[PDB]
Amino acid sequence: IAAAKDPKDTFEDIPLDTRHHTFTKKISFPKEWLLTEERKKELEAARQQALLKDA
Amino acid sequence: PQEIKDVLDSFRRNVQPFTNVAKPIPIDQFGRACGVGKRKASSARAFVVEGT
Repeated sequence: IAAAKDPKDTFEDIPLDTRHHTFTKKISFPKEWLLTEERKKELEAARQQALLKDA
Repeated sequence: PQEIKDVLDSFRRNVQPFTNVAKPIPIDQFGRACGVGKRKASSARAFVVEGT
């Protein structure tokens, strides 16, 4: 803390080096697939357009 | 007669087999069900939902 408060050299020129750490990326379930009252209507449209296209 | 009823009760086999029923896979409030499969050394978790 005393060295950090030293105004001699702030090391602002030096960017923070994070090569020693291995960042991890986590995957999450897509929120667009949640079967909500709004998506049910969306599927009904696609399910019906498919029938028309083939019909 | 009561005599035959008693002697016959001694020949009954009161053995009950063990019951092991699997728990049914539920469906989340968002309509996604999780199934689990395995193979040589792998394990999978599939979330199946109504979609395209």
